[PDB]
Amino acid sequence: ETTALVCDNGSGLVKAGFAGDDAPRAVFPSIVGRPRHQGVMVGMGQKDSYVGDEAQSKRGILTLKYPIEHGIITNWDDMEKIWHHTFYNELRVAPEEHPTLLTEAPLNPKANREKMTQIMFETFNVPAMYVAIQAVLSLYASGRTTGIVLDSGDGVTHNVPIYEGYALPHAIMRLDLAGRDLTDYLMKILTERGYSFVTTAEREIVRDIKEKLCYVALDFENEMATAASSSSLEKSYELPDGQVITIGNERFRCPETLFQPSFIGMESAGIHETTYNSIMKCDIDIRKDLYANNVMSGGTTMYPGIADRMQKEITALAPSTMKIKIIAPPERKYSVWIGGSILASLSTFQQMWITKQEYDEAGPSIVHRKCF
Amino acid sequence: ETTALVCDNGSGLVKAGFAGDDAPRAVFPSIVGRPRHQGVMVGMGQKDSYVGDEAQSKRGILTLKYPIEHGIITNWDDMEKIWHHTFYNELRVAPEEHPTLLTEAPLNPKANREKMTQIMFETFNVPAMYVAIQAVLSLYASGRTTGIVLDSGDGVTHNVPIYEGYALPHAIMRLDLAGRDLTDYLMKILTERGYSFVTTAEREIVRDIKEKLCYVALDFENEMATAASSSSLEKSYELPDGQVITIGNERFRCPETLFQPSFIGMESAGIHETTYNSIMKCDIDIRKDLYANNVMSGGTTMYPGIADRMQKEITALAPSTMKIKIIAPPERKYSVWIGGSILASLSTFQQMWITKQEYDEAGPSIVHRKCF
Amino acid sequence: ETTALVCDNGSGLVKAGFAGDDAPRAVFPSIVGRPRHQGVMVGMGQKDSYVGDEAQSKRGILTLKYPIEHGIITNWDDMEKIWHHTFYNELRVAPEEHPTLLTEAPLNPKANREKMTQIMFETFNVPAMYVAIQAVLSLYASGRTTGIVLDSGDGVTHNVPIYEGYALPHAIMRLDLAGRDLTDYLMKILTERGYSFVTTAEREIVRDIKEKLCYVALDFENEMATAASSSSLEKSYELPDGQVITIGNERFRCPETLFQPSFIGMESAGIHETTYNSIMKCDIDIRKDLYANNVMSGGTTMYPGIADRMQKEITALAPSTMKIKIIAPPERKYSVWIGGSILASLSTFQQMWITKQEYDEAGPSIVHRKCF
Amino acid sequence: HLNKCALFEKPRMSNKAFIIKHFADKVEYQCEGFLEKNKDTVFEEQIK
Amino acid sequence: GFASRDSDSCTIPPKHEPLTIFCDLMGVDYEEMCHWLCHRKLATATET
Repeated sequence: ETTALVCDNGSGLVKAGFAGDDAPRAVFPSIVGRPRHQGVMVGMGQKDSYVGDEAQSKRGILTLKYPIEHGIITNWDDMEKIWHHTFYNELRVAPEEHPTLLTEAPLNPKANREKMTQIMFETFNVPAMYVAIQAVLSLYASGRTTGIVLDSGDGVTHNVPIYEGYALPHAIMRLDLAGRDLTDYLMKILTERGYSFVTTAEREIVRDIKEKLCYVALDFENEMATAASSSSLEKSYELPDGQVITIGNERFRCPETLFQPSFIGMESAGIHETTYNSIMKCDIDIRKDLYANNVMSGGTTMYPGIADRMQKEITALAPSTMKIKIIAPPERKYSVWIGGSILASLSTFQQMWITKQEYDEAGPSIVHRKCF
Repeated sequence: ETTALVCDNGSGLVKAGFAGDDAPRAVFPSIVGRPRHQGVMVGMGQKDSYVGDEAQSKRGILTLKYPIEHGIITNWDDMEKIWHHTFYNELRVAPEEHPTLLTEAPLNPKANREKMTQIMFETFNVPAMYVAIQAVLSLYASGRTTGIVLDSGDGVTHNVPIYEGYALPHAIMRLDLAGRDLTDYLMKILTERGYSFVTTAEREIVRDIKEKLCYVALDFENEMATAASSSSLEKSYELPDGQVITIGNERFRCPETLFQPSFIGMESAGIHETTYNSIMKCDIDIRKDLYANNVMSGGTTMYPGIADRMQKEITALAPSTMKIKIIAPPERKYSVWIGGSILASLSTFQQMWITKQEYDEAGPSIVHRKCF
Repeated sequence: ETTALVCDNGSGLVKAGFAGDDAPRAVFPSIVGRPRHQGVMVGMGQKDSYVGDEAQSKRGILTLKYPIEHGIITNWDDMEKIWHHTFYNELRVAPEEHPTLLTEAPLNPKANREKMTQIMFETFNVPAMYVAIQAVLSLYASGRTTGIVLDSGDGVTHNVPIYEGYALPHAIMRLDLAGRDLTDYLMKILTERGYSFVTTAEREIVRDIKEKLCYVALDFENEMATAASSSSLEKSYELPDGQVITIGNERFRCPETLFQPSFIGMESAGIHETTYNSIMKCDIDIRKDLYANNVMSGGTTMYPGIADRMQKEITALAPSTMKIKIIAPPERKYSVWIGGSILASLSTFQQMWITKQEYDEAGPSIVHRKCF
Repeated sequence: HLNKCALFEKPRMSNKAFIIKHFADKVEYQCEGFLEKNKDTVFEEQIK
Repeated sequence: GFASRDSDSCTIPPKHEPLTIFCDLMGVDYEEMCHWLCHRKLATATET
């Protein structure tokens, strides 16, 4: 039988692989690199642009572009190079042979749906396609039919609550805190300790500090008093050049913006109040089941200590007689890919694909009609 | 002799002036502003927080709060500033000098009147008070004594059926969908055409776009086809930052949802079916006079073309052998205040007031005794 | 009265004088001289090391060190010699007697403030102390309360947005192009006509060639063609040694690296493009007044024709519905010091000082806690 | 001064005047045009 | 009576009679008063 490919346009990483398999085969930064200098060696086999792991490896000589910002593609020809690399080099399979599945942020701009569709049927020549709301796939992935999903990647954060396989469209909060804005804030705050980072190649170095040293406080102000009184909390990291840096009260101040978007000058409240206010838009028959089944989504929910901080801070707002449990599976960084991968492996799902014949008959505009 | 004040606290706007005026002295948005940004200049003569047109003018520094939602006052420390500004700054009148007439939407919480009464007598020291249901004043303004009145503002919309000054309390329908939820829904569609609005300081632009551009569909479902064919359906408008926006299929998809509330996941029907079902709860002797005297009221009814859609869709559900007339005069934003201006000026009305002595004897529950 | 000193550490120049003066008493280079040969005579009354006007005068015998680079103080014993020269030799006033105000580029390393503080309270024994952002002082001087301030010294360049005295910390841009790296570039272009400057002792001549001759093209490639075709633009300058140099298009290439930082191999955008990106990071309702109120500040803004280059090349990035204005006062080389001369004179400011008595209680950690 | 002092008071109906309990009586001053009356700066080159 | 050239600049109209009569009476050059009424001089010890 024909398996689909599943390819998480996401933000910051593209995560991709074959339907029903248990992890993506290809996990790489969604990034396109071009050289900024005048080239001095001659005859090298110099190349127009580098995609994915190459643009990371050569990064000191290149300027790195993301074609995605806020889950919106803003530079189409670079994204086309990412997909082009994905089929032909990275998954190493010809895209006409079997279907391909794509992922999308909810509530987003119209022109993205036409570009996502048209490029797959015409240019990459996929036989059949579908476009899906990311948070729905995170539940289909994770072995639940009822959950509330705080869906939060690089680029974007949003809520859609889902009850017994029904999503609740009226209930949306959308927020732009994400894995990139913790990183840019981490550059702009590490600057307190004298270190400096100004280029696309080294914003991506702070992005690796963020992954290793940072963690989320169960309560901010007592750990803030602790690391203001005792130096015992601080730990150290090796730059690429071999210099060692050391980080103290800072290593929880940048991830704690998830709980205070006032730190980066947003008006709206953090992930805890968007979880609670997203339940508050619901009718009174479901609220208890949504308070119970909290599922995190996107990689920006991965820090150690974040799950118990969510369990505290929703219990501080929710009626204390209700029950809060935080469902934080180890896969959650991949869950949007896993959900589309296993959903696409069901024999019953196979009727749902938009076939090349449907695009050839209707044009791309059926996507606005048939998707969310 | 001392005239009483007429003060339609409403929602979204405060409307105030003296009994016997023909238009209000004061018309401003019912808004309290706080600064969110860091105070950095020193000696600026900063002010902690703002009321009305100041908070509108300086909104880019601020987070904007409305203290009223659904005709309920939900923050009393915010709400007291709006009255304070209304009396002392904007009308330039001491509330201690003369009686006050105040407005409320029907069916709203029992505590709301107790808190208003307590605040007017204790804190503002008004000599006497009365509270009047907004729609009743719309009859006095439209020069009528038999009607069904749809007063449809920001915050709330309601139907009150009246025959020759006798009210029909079993037949009152209230719906909380209103001009503010067209503003928030206009954000939830504008996001399709790529323009962005997520913050309170720019929500007030969305509220101003609605006022200039929008119109009411005679039928949505042919206009839904129309917007695939026509660019004559689009219009353009200049933002404060100088960008030109251009808007198409929105201008019938959001502003029309007062006629189709199914869109946002609620059980209830629109203003047409609540108007007709409010007549179905009315007594059978009177129905020809009610269908003849529908009175439209409040700022959310100000659209060109509202009359013919209301006439159409009540005639489509009512027997066409009955006759439907919609009264939508050019004053219609202010009629709730105009009615309070004549009513409070009648010598026959002067008996009705709750005096401070009656409250100081009975406690705050006395409104439920002496009002409706 | 004990008036405060305003002492603009800047980088490369110190400007110092008493609050309420309209220009500084003292303007001298922040430069430390050590003799590079072995001193040959005996019994001469020799002196170890030289600061400021001495180090300009004797430079053929000397090593020149800047202790201040890119707004970071990098050698505290040298910086302490410059403050020692400033109080005791140049203003000739005892620092234990009067408060002092010091200036800093935004977003700086935290320990820069703390060593500045401890050195002021222990070693100089200053009775009271403060640090204030260089760009914020510029508005007091340019007579406005809403602006974006392009502040660019020898050390560093930055933009600070201010709207009615709330500074907008997420939108503050800082860049390491500045009057020193334009000067070091002026050496690597002077090399084209064969002239050579390789030593610390002659770098200050390139810095003075830069000041008199240079100017900005309104559009680069047509003036680049013009001065490659016609010698009518070329001018001549006498070195100290009596040698004549002559310069053509090269005298407009050194300021152009402010607008095109790829010429020195940087990724980041330089002065018009960062000014626009800083404005876009503020929310929309204030952006028009920022487009009205650009203020030039500091010595790196002195080039002939740069006012017209900003006004022209922002008009290319702003929407055509605008009015775009550059405020370029002739006094501007001193506007950061003039601004501090206003600030330290405001009565409302007098509560703000860190006194030694507060520092003796709290320790050097006080700076961030009470000050700006 | 409004709540911090016993002698300074605000006229109930305005934000453009203030009341000082002077020795002889309370006096209400209107704020309009004090700044223009308060400012003197003579440019020395004009004197010269 | 000054004419605003710009929000940050002004000029006396050409051959303005009140200034002409003032310069004649006080014995001053019309051009000096016309320049100094519309401009001011800043000066540090090294530059102006």
